[PDB]
Amino acid sequence: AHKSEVAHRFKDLGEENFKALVLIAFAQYLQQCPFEDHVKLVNEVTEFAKTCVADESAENCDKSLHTLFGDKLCTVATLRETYGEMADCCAKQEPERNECFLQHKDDNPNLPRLVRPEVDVMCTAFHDNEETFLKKYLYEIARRHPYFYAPELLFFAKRYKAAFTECCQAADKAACLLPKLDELRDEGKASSAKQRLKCASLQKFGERAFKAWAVARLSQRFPKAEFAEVSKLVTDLTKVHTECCHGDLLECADDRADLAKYICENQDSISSKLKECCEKPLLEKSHCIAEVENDEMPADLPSLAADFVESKDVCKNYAEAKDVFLGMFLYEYARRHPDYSVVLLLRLAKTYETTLEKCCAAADPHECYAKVFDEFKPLVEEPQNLIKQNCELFEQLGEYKFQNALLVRYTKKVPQVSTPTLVEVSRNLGKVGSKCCKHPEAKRMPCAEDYLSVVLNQLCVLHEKTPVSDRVTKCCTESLVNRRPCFSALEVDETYVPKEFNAETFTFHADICTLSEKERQIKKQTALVELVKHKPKATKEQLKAVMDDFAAFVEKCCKADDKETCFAEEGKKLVAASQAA
Ligand SMILES: [Cl-]
Ligand SMILES: [Cl-]
Ligand SMILES: [Cl-]
Repeated sequence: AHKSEVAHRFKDLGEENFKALVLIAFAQYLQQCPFEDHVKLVNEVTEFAKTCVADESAENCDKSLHTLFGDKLCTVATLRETYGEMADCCAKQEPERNECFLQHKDDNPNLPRLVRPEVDVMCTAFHDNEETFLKKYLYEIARRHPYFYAPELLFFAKRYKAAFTECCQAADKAACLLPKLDELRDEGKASSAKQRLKCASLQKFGERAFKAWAVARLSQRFPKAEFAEVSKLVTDLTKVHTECCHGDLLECADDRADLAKYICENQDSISSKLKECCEKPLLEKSHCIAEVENDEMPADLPSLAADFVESKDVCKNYAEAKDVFLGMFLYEYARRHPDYSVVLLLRLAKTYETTLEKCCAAADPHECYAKVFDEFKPLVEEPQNLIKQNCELFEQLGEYKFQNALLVRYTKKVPQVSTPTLVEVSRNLGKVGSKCCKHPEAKRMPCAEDYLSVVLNQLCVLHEKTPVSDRVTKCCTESLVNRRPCFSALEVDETYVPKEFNAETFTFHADICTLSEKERQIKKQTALVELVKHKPKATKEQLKAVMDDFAAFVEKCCKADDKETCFAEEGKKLVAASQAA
């Protein structure tokens, strides 16, 4: 809060990140808008920002960033002919207009896959106009990921630039470049989903659900830190994410840079793992600190039982600083439990809270909450067995067939869900094994259950766009923290009237041969979903057999002289034969 907010953020961030961040904001709020229209909007805004830096009294410089940005966006968005319902946001004044633009962010926009050009062509284009090339990178990611954590997209952008800078001078450009880009492509996806969970927690469940999340995760990460210090960080981190999820991207990046700075100057009070992170340059520093490994737990920590169970002033302490007290409980339990998922720790906290709510009213409170910690046992236990058992299945199957097993499992749980959503969610669910099952049973739950949190939230938000399954709605609506157990407890749905057998749904074209491996698997996993919708009584054994028939038949037809008269003819052989069998 300054006399000219646009001047203050252009000074704090510098021209280059200001520019980049304004493009991301525009690309995120108006996803269907072409690249050159955005570029032009960003350049007017930038040229204007410059006049405020020079005279913060100049006309309009005291407007709010949403007033300035939203007006600029509306010069193109107000065209209902091409933007349809976005034009409604433009008929509104702030802060309603901002709210409208937030509501219209599209988790799955109707946007073509990226035909990646040739290495020499990308390299030439990078050398032709460096700035435009990198801007296009920012645009294509921001419009497809409208909740991508914006300061962190700057960090991706920097690594994307460095990949080209380095690899376009290699003797073997492709060998150098493609691995870097593939790696960037997949970390950006993981990052966006992870950020998507932060914005959903904030927007659907409120500042308090996010603060709980952050007290737990940060107490695990920095267990040496005092409660006042963890609270301080949680306050600052909640403001950063609130800003970013609210489209206040310049503020978010600016407050994030301050957080990193604060952390790096107070390592002594925070953690001993931070030394490397705190020597990195500005963008990398923040990324590094958000993923640093947990610190060692201080030695010889007393029991929680003394302060939270045995003490004869639990009700006193609870009934006087309710949220401070429970925040202390969760801090103390999370700092001692790096091996529990954040969601489990929050379920434990919630069970502790509701016991107090119940016992502090009771005749003898002290006697009523004496056993509260035993109530934690079955809650700890359910996520461990799940993880154990599904890892076994992963070790047995491999990533792809584990994706197939989860695909059948989730299709049977919630068969009304669109097929594209079921494939994308299940595939991602399968990636939990490769990510988490190589770890010892003690790093597995935080890794695996916190990842499932991220994937189920994707299903939640892709389904809320057009709801069709009451079970998904219920599990997504009922309580963030129990989301994973809720979906895991779904049995097969017996209301579900099987989908009528379709011909064209099970017929592969010849263009399928020229797709990537991943794209071709998706075609197969699409088909497996539609088979389960059509025959939901089919056995795990009957299904892993028609998957193999589709597999071998696509290989056969793709490796053939008449690829057209094969997929037509020797494909009909695959359909009515697996229809009967
Ligand atoms: Cl973060
Ligand atoms: Cl993927
Ligand atoms: Cl599950």
